[PDB]
Amino acid sequence: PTIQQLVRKGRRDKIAKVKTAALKGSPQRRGVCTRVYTTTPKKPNSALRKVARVKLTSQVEVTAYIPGEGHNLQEHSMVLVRGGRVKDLPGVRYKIIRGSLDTQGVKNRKQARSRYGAKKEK
Amino acid sequence: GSVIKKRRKRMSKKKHRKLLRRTRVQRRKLGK
Amino acid sequence: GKIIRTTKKVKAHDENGEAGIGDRVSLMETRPLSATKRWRLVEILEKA
Amino acid sequence: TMTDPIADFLTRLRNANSAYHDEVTLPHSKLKANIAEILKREGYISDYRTEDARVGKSLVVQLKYGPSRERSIAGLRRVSKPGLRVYAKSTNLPRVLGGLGVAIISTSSGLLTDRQAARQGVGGEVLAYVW
RNA sequence: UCGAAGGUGGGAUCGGCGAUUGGGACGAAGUCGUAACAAGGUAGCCGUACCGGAAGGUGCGGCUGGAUC
RNA sequence: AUCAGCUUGUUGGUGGGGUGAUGGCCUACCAAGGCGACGACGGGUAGCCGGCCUGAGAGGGUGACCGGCCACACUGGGACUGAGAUACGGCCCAGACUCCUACGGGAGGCAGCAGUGGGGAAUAUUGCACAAUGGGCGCAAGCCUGAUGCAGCGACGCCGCGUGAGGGAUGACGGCCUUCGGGUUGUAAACCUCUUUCAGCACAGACGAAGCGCAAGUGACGGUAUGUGCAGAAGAAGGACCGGCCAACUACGUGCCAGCAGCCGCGGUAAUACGUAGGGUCCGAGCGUUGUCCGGAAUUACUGGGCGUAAAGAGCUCGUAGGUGGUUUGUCGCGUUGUUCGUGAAAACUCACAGCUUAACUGUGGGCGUGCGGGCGAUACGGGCAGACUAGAGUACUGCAGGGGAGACUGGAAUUCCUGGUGUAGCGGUGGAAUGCGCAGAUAUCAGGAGGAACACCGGUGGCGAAGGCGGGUCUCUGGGCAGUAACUGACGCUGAGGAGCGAAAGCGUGGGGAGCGAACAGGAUUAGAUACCCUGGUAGUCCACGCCGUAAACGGUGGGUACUAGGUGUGGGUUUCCUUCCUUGGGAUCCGUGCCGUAGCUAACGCAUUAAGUACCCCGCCUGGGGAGUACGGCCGCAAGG
Repeated sequence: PTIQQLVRKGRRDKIAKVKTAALKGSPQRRGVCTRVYTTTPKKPNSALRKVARVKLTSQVEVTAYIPGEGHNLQEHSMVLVRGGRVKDLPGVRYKIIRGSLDTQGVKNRKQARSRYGAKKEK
Repeated sequence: GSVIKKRRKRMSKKKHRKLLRRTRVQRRKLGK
Repeated sequence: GKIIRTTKKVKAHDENGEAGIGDRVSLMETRPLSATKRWRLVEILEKA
Repeated sequence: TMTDPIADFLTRLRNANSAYHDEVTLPHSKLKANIAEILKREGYISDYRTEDARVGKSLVVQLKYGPSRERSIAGLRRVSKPGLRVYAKSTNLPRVLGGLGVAIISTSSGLLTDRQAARQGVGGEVLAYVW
């Protein structure tokens, strides 16, 4: 535009959408697992993804994905959720950390253990 | 251009005008 | 980077009520005379 | 209406150049005559002169080409235009083509080249770039 | 005299819930039709008005981002 | 601004009061002022800065440590003492809370240093000492100092070092592949020498103290850093990744299951992509994951973007504030520019030097501190003041073309209806029919009459209008444009946020009018069904007067003003020169419109191309992935529809 049009109005930058709004500026956030269930992915994929409806201390109800081979999560479980988006399930934007609070590390795991909360067997 | 764009716009406008016609008396009752 | 022209309002003291509306005058900055009054009329410079 | 006689001068010169013309006729101005003199001194135009026209004077600039018709001036642009005006210090003078061009600058001493202004240590308004 | 806290009164403003109710987005598999794209079998679309289970139909004015002459 | 008005000690004056001091700081009287579309008055949020992170820079994010200023001390209000008070460890009052009471009354304020509970993903010891620096009191010794100097806990960050070095086979096993030959781990391991870094065990032991003291003493750190010895490699390695982006492959198990994943995407009997093994690559006391900010993003484009068809020119004009401005003379020195002086704390950054065994770290000395103010110089450009000019703009005189607009009267063809002759059994309609109209006299053919609407031929890419739009004839009233002369004014120009006016058709109100056509509504036909296309009827409407609404593919999907950049050829309006036959588009010259083709130039392409989408200057409007949505909420307008 004209330099006078720029003087009168100026440049207003675009707005930056908030990412992971339920964490409220925190890396991790604790919650109680209100429900555990399984759901089916989109068109070209086929599995039983393990998800959990949890209630964070932000007083926000969210869905989190449970990674690994297996888990022992039921209702009323202290879980620690963190960021992370899996493309396969459109609704989920959070993942439950394996190896903290009531969430156990996967069993018989011996590669990339840290990301799955497994101790180094001696 | 392409008439698909005008087609989408016309369908949305048509649905909204139909909805407005369907709820005339109720809207007059509430607004008054 | 453009040059911008802007205007300001000043309240000044003249004892004898000489200068009228539309005149061109010189002003000098003094102690607070009242609430929002800090300038004095040195001498009227151009009539109108 | 006419808002920028200097930019009109530059663009008439440019358009006449790109079509391989030899003479350019212009309304006369003192600043236009000074620009034309600075251009002639730097070997960008063949010559320039003034004539009496029917109302005011007129300025005629004779362009210069090479042996195989190579245009002498490669580019003309207006920097400080009405609206946004450009002023430069004596220690931030611009460089055109890394120094191979000429930047006309109006200072209080008169109309100078960027190297002339840098040597004389003055600054002013950057009228145009010619190269 | 001024004066914090308190009492009484009518408004202003910003939010949560709400029986019932409208539209929107997405879903492995459902029912009804065939509206647009080739002159899509009545050219399509724009503003407006009426009508119809639904896409939609018709009147008035406009456009070519319409095929053949 | 989905907050346009705000203020009544409010703006000024006077006489008093008050203060350390000016002042509506306060009071009595008088005048009616003061602020605001450069955003007053409202709502939300936030301690400010030197600096820090990122970035080529401009810019964006930020205010942790260290330093400066401000504000506060359980919440609200108030004053006393002094030179000095938000008076954290002061006072008074009113609240909420905690504790004692003999019931009459009393006592408290860790957002000081430690510490507890709670919240949380998460942040430390109920340590030593005034030895040094700083402070208060005192003549002095001296006393006080959770300021400060140190210490402990936390890989929380930056830096440095160690878990060993030499030689050792055409290179032991074992694991894993194998093409069943063999290869990788791999000089790696085992083996013979070596030195001990740091820890371990002993001995000595600081600087910080030209200190303090008028008494012979004086170090918290500390028996610490550090040196000299003691036998010994003796006590010391894990984390990610291996489809491609990107350093690095094979076997086995699972088969759309279990599962992976930043993008595209891998798994259904050969997976280098899932999981486990051998191998490899990148880092190494760290390695990965999540969150936040910047970059890449020229993706808000000042540097540094756009609007024919990709998102983007308001439907069109007039005009307010504002932005911008033709040639020329003198002056000011506001913008601009030069020089000099003051300031820009320290720390931080950069350059150089120096110090701790190096480093991180520290000190010293320059620069940086990109700005502001004071004095002095310049006057090209922009601007102010005072003049001048006619080339822009407007007016004047004479001619030109036109469906430009408003009112009134008026003409003919044709359709329908009515009245009357002739006349008979059909007419109408369709791909074919049937509803329908007739035989109670239709259609058809003549004569007379009533009424309403649109104006054949001229008539086209031809004229006029800002757009929307405008042609039967005549009369009256009225707006704009063009050319010629150049007598007149002398820059009076351009654009225009908001605002106002005009604005096809449909639609709305009141009152008329109603031939034809025809939404809705009835039948008939087609069809699997036909709320349609086709056929027969047919109300609102179309029409007139006066007002509303304010939208269109309101399109050239192309805002307005100005200057310049090869040409060829149709057409509308007007002036002039040469042949003149003196008629004819006789030819040329020039001004203003309207089409086609075409270079140079531009564009992703199509295409534009002197009527630009080329080359440049001024001003406005608009754009920032597709949907949700031009929708909801709030507001304004309208009778309503709705905008």
